[PDB]
Amino acid sequence: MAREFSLEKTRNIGIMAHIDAGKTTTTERILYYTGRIGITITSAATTAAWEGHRVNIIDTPGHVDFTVEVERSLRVLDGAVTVLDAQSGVEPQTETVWRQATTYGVPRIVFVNKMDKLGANFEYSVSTLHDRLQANAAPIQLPIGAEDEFEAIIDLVEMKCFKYTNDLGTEIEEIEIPEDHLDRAEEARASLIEAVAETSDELMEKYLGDEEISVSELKEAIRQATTNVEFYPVLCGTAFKNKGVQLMLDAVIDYLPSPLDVKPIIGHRASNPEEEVIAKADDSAEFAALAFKVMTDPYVGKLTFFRVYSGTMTSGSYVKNSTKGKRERVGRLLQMHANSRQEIDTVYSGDIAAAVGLKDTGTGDTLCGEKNDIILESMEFPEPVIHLSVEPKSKADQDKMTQALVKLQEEDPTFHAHTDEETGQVIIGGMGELHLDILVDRMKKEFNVECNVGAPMVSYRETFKSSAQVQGKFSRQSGGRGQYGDVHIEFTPNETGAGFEFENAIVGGVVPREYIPSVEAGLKDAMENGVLAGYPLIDVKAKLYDGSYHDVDSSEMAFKIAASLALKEAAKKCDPVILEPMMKVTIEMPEEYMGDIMGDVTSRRGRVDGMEPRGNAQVVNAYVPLSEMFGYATSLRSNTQGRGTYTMYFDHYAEVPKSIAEDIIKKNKG
Amino acid sequence: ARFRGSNWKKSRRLGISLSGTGKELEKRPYAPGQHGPNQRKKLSEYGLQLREKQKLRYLYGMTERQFRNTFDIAGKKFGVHGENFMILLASRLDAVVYSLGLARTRRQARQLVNHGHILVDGKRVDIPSYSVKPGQTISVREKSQKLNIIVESVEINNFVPEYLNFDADSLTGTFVRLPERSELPAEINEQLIVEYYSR
RNA sequence: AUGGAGAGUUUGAUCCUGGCUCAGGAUGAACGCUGGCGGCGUGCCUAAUACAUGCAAGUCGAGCGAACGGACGAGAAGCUUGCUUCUCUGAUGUUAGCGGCGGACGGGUGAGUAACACGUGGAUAACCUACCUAUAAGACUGGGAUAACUUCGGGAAACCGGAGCUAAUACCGGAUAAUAUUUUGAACCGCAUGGUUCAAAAGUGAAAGACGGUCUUGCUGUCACUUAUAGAUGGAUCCGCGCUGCAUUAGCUAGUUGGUAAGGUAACGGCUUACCAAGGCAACGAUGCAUAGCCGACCUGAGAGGGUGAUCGGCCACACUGGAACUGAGACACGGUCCAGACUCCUACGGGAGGCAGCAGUAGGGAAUCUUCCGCAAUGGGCGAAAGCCUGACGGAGCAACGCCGCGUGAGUGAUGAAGGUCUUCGGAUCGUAAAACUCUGUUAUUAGGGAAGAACAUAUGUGUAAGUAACUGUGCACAUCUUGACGGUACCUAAUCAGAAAGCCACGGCUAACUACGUGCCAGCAGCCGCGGUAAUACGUAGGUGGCAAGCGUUAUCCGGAAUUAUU
Ligand SMILES: CC(=O)O[C@H]1C[C@@]2(C)[C@@H](C[C@@H](O)[C@H]3[C@@]4(C)CC[C@@H](O)[C@@H](C)[C@@H]4CC[C@@]32C)/C1=C(\CCC=C1CCCC1)C(=O)O
Ligand SMILES: Nc1nc2c(ncn2[C@@H]2O[C@H](COP(=O)(O)OP(=O)(O)O)[C@@H](O)[C@H]2O)c(=O)[nH]1
Ligand SMILES: [Mg+2]
Ligand SMILES: [Mg+2]
Ligand SMILES: [Mg+2]
Repeated sequence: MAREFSLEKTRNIGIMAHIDAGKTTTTERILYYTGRIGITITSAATTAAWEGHRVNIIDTPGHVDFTVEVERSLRVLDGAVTVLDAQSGVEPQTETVWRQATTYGVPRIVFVNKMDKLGANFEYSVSTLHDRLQANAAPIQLPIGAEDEFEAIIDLVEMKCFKYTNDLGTEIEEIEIPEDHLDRAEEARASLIEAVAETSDELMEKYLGDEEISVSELKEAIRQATTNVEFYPVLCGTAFKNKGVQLMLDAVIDYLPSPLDVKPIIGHRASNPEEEVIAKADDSAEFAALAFKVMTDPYVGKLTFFRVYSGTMTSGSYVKNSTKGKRERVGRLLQMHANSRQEIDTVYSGDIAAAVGLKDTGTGDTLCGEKNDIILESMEFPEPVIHLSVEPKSKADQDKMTQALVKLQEEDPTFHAHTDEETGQVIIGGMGELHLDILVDRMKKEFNVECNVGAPMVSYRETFKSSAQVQGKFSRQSGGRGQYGDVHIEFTPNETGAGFEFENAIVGGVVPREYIPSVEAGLKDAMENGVLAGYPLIDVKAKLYDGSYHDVDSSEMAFKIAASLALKEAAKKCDPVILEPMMKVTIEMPEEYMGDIMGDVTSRRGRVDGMEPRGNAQVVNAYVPLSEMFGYATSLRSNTQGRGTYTMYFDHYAEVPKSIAEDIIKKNKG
Repeated sequence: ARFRGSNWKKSRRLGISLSGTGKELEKRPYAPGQHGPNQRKKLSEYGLQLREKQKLRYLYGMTERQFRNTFDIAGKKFGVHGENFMILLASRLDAVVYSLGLARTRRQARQLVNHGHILVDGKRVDIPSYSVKPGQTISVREKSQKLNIIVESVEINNFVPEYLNFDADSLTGTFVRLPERSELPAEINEQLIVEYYSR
């Protein structure tokens, strides 16, 4: 009938932070407080009510291995609460999530958790916000007490102190600020006002006039700056001991935006990709929503969690999957609460819900009205950083393995699986060692496909280092009509990357013009098979300069065999060598780790091509063997405290060292 | 009508003036298409049977499925299969209207009946496929009694077959009896069509 | 007479033999490309796989007691004569409970079954049958309980246990009463057993009240009740014949075949059990193995035949797997009970609950098959005297070109053969009356009005008339009057506006309807079969043109045909 909460009262927020910062604890406390006048997290997004406002909460993982979840949640979320450990402030994964939120233009409020922990330092945490992140963040509260002494929070906007008498989170005393901390509170309020004025010109003039800022005016200025993503309010508390959670929820209501306050969304028509459609938060508009999560619930079946941007949609109706270009029957609509799931007949713009019954709808898909044909902007996820050759222990489960891989790829955009033609192995790519390990265990148990993983095999190549004239003669004339072929070919090392080059220096028709293409084909076929270790021969110039032919016996196959024999003799005489792929690796990291990165590069048998500043970090360019690049992400993260990132692409082939080439030859022989 | 293609090209293909005027065959009596002119190939027997069937079908402006169904029911009627098929084709409301002369063209009569300007026994009939029977009357809708197209067509005193008795003053025709082969067009060899549908 | 077409391919060429392939019809179809509408149908063929969630079987107060509510309307004045209690009377009603009936129907599925399972034709002198209808005789006289309810106790719950009290159309004793049962006399009759009817004795078997009328110290109307007899309905058994592959399945059988006796069942019978004998089946295919629900029908064929067993109807079988009984007229019982087993869920660990092959839906499998809809208004069913309540049967909406059928995507004049694409002997040819322009129409679409039938009714109310009564109510019937529609303001009709929204698919070497150009060059590719592609390809890819169809067109799979290629014809 009528939506229980308006667009102005709806709040979509995500909790994000470094590992173990307290995301889950904060989410649990939020749900507990919202659900009072057995909290679980299996639901992708939880719906609650706070002070007449609907709040959708998505709790995110911290590990860089699971950055896909953060990406896909920030895509559909409106605001974020960034939790910081009080003792350490901003950490590497704090930086990563902050950068993702900045890329998606999501307003954020910082929450300094773990104030009760030994070493807690609110000032240090704020300073880390300023330095590590380069963020215009200012406190809107001050903690009275640190560690076990932490007992009160001074709201600076209204200069009011709250005292917590117990860890139960109840019986909070609203009192006036103590005199000893009054001066510090006033200084903090002045700093906050200056920080907001740096973004607001009118407030800047009002403050320069020395007039007293109204509470409402200051709150409006903070809301404007936050929603513009120019200011970051910083709060403090301890979710474990129930201090500051109510204030954090109040700040969420006051400063984080609504589906109206957020910037609009742009999409493309299916038939008119160039056409641009703006999907504003309007119930009366056509229905367009983005499916951001897909899971399976053992009781209701497949759940498709989607966020509605524009329009409305009622359960028991038909929608269009524009991305797939098909029709979907929305049979049931569910919303997950702290303790139970509730069936809801309608979903309006700016709501996160779950559809039951959708088939062939994946994350990032658009669900639009049947008549409409809009397609919202999808999500771009990082490319794999680690690759492993996987293989089932029992070949009888290979089909199960393929199906499991497909399902896992559908469930997780960042996990990829592909077959390598040259080596034939199935390679799994992921965001990190932890990601791939979790996926392997999941395949072993959930799908009952036991698999073993290893370093992927590297496809090598061969080449001729020395030139030589050679002759191939194949003469089987034992009886009747026989088989004759003769060639004299000069093999020369071609310039690397130039490929195979066949030259026809035949004079006088010694080799009939009919058979020359056969000679070239024989050379190509014989070079495909390796002459030293079975790997393809490349970058060679073969000049057919002389030969013989018997008119009755000579034939295409005979000439191809002669060319192959010539190639064999040339391999004997030209000292072939083994080449290996060399990757152009670009490593970006803070300058303080440049020495470690370059040392690791040279230890990987690569060479440092150069260095150059970029933004506030450094970039190192190097060439490393693909074989030696195995497991590079883990080493890079250990060297850079998780702050380093890299890319690698094929660059060229280079000669393998003596010992490595001998080992490869021995392995291929036996 | 359902077929909206070049009736002149169809007439040129089939070697018959589907309209009956002959305008199509007057200038270029050869087949359409790039190879139309200088065409001298000879048709096989199957080709001849197909051409005869297509001649009749495009003459009466029917689709293949309905044409086949009409052929089946005509075969189920007592008598000569080809003659019965031809008389049944004539007994269609389109054919009866065209013969009465309420329109100059068969397609025009089809559009008239489709848009409902005709009434049989004083009742509307929108389906050109309607099969008229002896003892019935075809009239015109009062709101359309003074249509320019119908009045202009009635002005031209076209021949009215013996099996129809028409009064232009009232725009009222009567289907007196079933047609005969002589009354029906002689440019069609119904035996070829019978053999075509035999195989 | 109502009915029957062939073609390619073995060769240097030939005739014959012979297989292979194609042209046809069909589908619960799927896929590819495409896609306007309406009507009527059809839509898990796979996993008889497992199932969340909602619903799919109740009804009767005119059988029964008890409880909720307590109208109309009893008493004091708090001086608030409009609000007050219990000391009353207490109506229309409602319900937890006992009791009756229903739940064995309706609906789902095809696992099992090679069998009197099914079809067809018979037989039962070997049978059972609630509710329904008709006739005859009755419905008398007594009794003890127990649900409900109250109280205590035990359990998480399910539910139990103890004590106290209370009804009946619940139960029980007794009287009277049989064609029922025994015995002795008969008469007639049939098909062995026997069947029919007439006598005389012995033993024994029932029941109830409810709501009304009247002249109310006694008769009577409707429903309900018991017994006997018939009818009707439903069920059961037996038998002839028909009904599938394999012999690289030839022997099978010991309660087996028969008899005597007993038990058992509605009923005959080795149905079962004791004793006597050694029988019984089988090349006319026993036994075994494999497969299968059967049929009306459906597809195909000129026919003879061949193939199939969706939808709809009949019959059979089954209800997580296996066994068993109780209740009941009827079950060895889909949404009942008990046990065992496998599997879900709750538990306080002692114990409990459950079974979508009902309607939606979920997961899974799959090439693939629908929405967790509206309504009992029509038909039908259960209870009731009836009003009425229940009914995922059913009646209707939603989804799907899945099929068939119907109508569209314009109609007329239009040479001036416009422009442009393609080819070209550079003359021109073709797309082409096609286009443009003019004229018209509104199927259809849009907007606004009018708006069916499906509705019979039942019940209620007046009037009569038939049986019976002393009379009356009532009963049946006849004629009358108000009231009942989810679909749905849907179909359809009327008026106005615009050719404006509405054409794609395959093929063009022969079979086989339809040929040119360019690109490629035994590559890329095509192909149903013969084959096509190595530089001037009607066979590949594109283009123009053409052919066949058209909201469909092709591909694939399967069956019959062509195949006289299992030949009875
Ligand atoms: C916020 C939240 O609850 O994150 C959860 C959800 C989470 C992100 C999970 C990590 C991982 O299993 C994830 C992947 C990518 C795994 C591969 C695929 O199975 C996909 C479908 C899958 C999707 C999400 C998932 C299930 C979480 C998580 C980390 C758990 C902790 C640790 C693991 C080892 C170190 C300690 C967390 O609690 O932070
Ligand atoms: N001392 C302290 N520990 C806390 C606080 N909040 C959370 N923790 C603990 O820190 C850990 C973080 O756990 P969790 O909430 O799962 O964090 P996440 O990894 O960010 O999701 C847990 O051991 C919490 O008990 C806090 O305010 N103080
Ligand atoms: Mg967590
Ligand atoms: Mg079976
Ligand atoms: Mg039952």
